[PDB]
Amino acid sequence: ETLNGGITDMLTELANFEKNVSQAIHKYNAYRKAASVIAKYPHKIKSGAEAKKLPGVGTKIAEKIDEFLATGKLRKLEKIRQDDTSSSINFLTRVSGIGPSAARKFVDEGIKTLEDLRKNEDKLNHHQRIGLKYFGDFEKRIPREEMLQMQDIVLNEVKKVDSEYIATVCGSFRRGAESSGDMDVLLTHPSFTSESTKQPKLLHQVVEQLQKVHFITDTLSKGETKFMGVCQLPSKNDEKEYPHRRIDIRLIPKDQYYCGVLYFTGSDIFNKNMRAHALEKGFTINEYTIRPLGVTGVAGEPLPVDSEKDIFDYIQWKYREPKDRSE
DNA sequence: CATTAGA
DNA sequence: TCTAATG
Ligand SMILES: [K+]
Ligand SMILES: [K+]
Repeated sequence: ETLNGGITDMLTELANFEKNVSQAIHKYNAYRKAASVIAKYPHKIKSGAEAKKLPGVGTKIAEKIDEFLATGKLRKLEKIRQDDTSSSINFLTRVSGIGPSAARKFVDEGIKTLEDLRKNEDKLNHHQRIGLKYFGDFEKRIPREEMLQMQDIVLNEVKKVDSEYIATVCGSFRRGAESSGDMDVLLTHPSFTSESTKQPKLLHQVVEQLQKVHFITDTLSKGETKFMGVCQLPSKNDEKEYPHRRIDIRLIPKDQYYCGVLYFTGSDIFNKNMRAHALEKGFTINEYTIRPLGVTGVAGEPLPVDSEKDIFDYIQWKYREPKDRSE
């Protein structure tokens, strides 16, 4: 957590690089298990050699550990950090809709900057255009105070359209968080669950609503179960318009809401942890259900859930307000 | 780890 | 169809 710190950081620096700038999925995957394993290790690595005894720790990496231990740096890292191409790649990547694969390509064509991409809007797809369009706004955090204004609007139309809907804004928003990165609305309806052959409209009606009143302003991608957009709070009585915000709405079979909600509410740890416990408690939990364990090794058979409680009850735990689902 | 775009 | 990009 801090004793193996630099080593793990150096290493991830390294991994991240192969994966992006290079297409070394392997080396990339290499640096990762290593950083992983050096990370668990309970002692101060004092040398490659010592490290080296670890699993995943080969000669390539150990060598790296010595240099880093030896001097407070590493050339390779110094070199990559300098590297205009790689730099270029790292940056393009901040554009929404630009993964590495596109970053490389663009670079190749020589589009290394924001300005570049503008001049070349034509080489970009809708998602990418939008992302470009909102590069600043997308990068900016969402203050809760705003999160409260968006949530408010959202539940309102949802309800106007059909009173049968159930919506929930998940994420750190749900867990307290002073600000968030984007809004995640989990949607469902009684008339749609596991079997009941869809109702693509169910997603549609809603988006259409939000659009109709100018809450939604663009669509990144819209499918029958997952819509991915951009929204904006009504710019007041002037002098202050709101930043463009990413939103995602997703339909869910009512018979799997709460686990979904559960899950998506996080946190990553509270989850893993509550999850590990259902194992003892004789269960299995995942983004959609909760099944009882069967001695033979594994088992099936989804228990029925009507609320975040049911899941709790089942693993015979203390109901945890989202607020403190921190871990 | 599953859903969407796009070519 | 595959492959990229999100989350
Ligand atoms: K080893
Ligand atoms: K990106």
